Amino acid sequence: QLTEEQIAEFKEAFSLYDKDGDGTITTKELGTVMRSLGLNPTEAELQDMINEVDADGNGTIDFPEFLTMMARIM
Ligand SMILES: [Ca+2]
Ligand SMILES: [Ca+2]
Repeated sequence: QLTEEQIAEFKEAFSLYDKDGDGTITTKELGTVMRSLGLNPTEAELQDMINEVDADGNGTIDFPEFLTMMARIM
């Protein structure tokens, strides 16, 4: 049962990571969110996190890939 409200909240969450609005999440953008949680990862640690959900091999996180991260934390 997929609603427009569901889609809107997912969009809101993606947008919190994708600050510059170009549709992909970079290590810089991931780092800003993790440091706000209280963590302090290195650049390489941030790339190992992307590598985990990077289903198309392009090095950064896109919308469907972000959706699988959300599915795992729920
Ligand atoms: Ca971006
Ligand atoms: Ca990707």
